[PDB]
Amino acid sequence: EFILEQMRLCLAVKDYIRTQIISKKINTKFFQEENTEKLKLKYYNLMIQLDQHEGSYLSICKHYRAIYDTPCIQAESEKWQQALKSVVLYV
Repeated sequence: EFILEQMRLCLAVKDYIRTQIISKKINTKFFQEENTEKLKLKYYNLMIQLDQHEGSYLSICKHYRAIYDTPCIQAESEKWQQALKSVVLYV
C-alpha cells in the first residue's frame, strides 16, 4: 500500500516516466492477494488510466480482463456487465 500510494501522486504531477519506473516494483510481488481485493482493483485501475494515454490498446484490454478477480467483483452483475463489455470493446 505504501509503494502504491505515491504512484497516484506522481500521476497527478503528470510525469508518466517516473510512474512507469516505480510500477515495476509491485508486479513480481503477486500471490499475496488471498485476503485483499481493493488493492488489486486500484492497482489495475492506475495502469488502466496510464496506458490509454499515448496509444496502448492491448494492455488496457489485459487489465480489463484482469478485472476477472475474486468473485466479489462479479457477484454484483449490474456493473459486471460493463466490466465484461469494455474488454470486448477494446479488443
